[PDB]
Amino acid sequence: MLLEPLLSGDPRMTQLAIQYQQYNGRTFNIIPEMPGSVIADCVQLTAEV
Amino acid sequence: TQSLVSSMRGTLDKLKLIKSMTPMYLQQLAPVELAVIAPMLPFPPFQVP
Repeated sequence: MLLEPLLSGDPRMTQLAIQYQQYNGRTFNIIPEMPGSVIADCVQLTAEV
Repeated sequence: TQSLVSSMRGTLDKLKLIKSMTPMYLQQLAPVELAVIAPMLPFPPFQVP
């Protein structure tokens, strides 16, 4: 499996994050920074040509 | 005898965020279809407010 967890939903608005909550109501969030991808950049380069 | 809060909440979230397009169909296309076939019926519509 690869990307199957993400295709079980609308892929037009995708994001990734995680959180957990305490009993008193406080929450903590983690939003990972999206790194670059060489394949997507190369695809866009082909589009310009 | 066992805690089911985590599993109960997970199931409810999946139903809330399902990729069903019936609600958008009923709101946009279904009224148009009903309006088109209405003047052609042998028994014309009879409604109360």
